[PDB]
Amino acid sequence: SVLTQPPSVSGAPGQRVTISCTGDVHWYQLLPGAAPKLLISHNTHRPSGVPDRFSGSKSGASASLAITGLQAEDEADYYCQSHDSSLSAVVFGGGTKLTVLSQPKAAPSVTLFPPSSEELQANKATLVCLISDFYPGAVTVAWKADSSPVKAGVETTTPSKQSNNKYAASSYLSLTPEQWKSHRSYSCQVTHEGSTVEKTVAPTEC
Amino acid sequence: QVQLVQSGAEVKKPGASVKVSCKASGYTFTSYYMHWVRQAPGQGLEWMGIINPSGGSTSYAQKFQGRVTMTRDTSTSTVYMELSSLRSEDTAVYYCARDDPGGGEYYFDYWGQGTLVTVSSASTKGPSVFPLAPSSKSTSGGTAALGCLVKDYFPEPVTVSWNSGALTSGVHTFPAVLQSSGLYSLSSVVTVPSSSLGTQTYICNVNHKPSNTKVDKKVEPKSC
Ligand SMILES: [Ca+2]
Repeated sequence: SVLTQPPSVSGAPGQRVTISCTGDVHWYQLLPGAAPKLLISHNTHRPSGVPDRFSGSKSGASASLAITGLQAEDEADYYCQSHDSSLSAVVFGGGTKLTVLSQPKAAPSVTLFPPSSEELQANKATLVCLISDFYPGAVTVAWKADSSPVKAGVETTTPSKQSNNKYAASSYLSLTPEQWKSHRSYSCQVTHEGSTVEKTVAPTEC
Repeated sequence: QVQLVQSGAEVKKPGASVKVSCKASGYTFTSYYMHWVRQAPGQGLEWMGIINPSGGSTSYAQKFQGRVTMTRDTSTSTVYMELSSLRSEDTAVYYCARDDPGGGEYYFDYWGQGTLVTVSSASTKGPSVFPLAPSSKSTSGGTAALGCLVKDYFPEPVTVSWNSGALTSGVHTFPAVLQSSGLYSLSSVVTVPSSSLGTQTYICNVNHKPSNTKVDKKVEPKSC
């Protein structure tokens, strides 16, 4: 009825990685700018055209997609899929993003922008947290009003590749002009590979 | 060749309906089942249902029961998917996907290119272009980050350049977010030398063609 796969798996070039799907299981590769493609069907069958570095297996309720001699080009979303005959329905796993670690760790630089004078004239305020020059391309963003977590008015982009091949991300906190003046300070907290980088901004004082 | 061509991107108000087409060529149309599968921007693949083009019988997924209608036209080799009473959670790329009837096991061999359906209360609206005043990126490295917030626009897309295309080094323009208001917002940032602030002028050129909005916004350094 439900297929469970981890949201994130990583490995270095030339190494072997596995992606587990726990519930016949079919595997699809999703590369950007292309249709989903079948890599493995019926647990173990590799269709003609699929490189031999991909293989599938199943023991009990646990299906596994393996990639040997991992390539940077294998970076993609991988989806497991079943036919639930009791409900006569197709069931998908949540997807696994495969990261291929092709350069060393680089910590993000975080820059927090206050709302502009122009936005405040329009009776609005947005805080912009710019996150740049990080690898790998995964961060968690948490916003703070003084010390307390902000649970609403937050929009965050999925990391995008910069022209230098490191990653960037952006986060936005929407608030009222009074809220910007009510609190002493607001904070953007960024978590990357266990490490936290925090920046704070306050209304300009002259 | 086997080819599946889907209809163009669509913009819809909540409560409305959408009809997406899937034109099949290069095989005997009635001999293969057609599925529909969606993917929301922040989610995985989601099965919607199946149609057998020979006879037109359908089986839909539980969550779309009473909301989705699948039809086919044999003479044009086209499969249709209609989704009614649309909500913001229906914002997704919709795929048609072919399935070989041999075996009984549902799995997909050939897909359409996908159709983006955006469900939003918003009508056409130009962005406000707010400056993101230069702030220290690295004081040792002597870099500053500055940008423009391209806020509250509909629909996609928007174009951003810097200094009319003269500045490309250290420019990063982010993908848009679709906010809870149903309006898009994006940012464009530039990493510049700190020493260029106050001598070199920085202007973001914002173009939103659907709303005839062209804005050239100078990003001035912070000063009391
Ligand atoms: Ca089949």
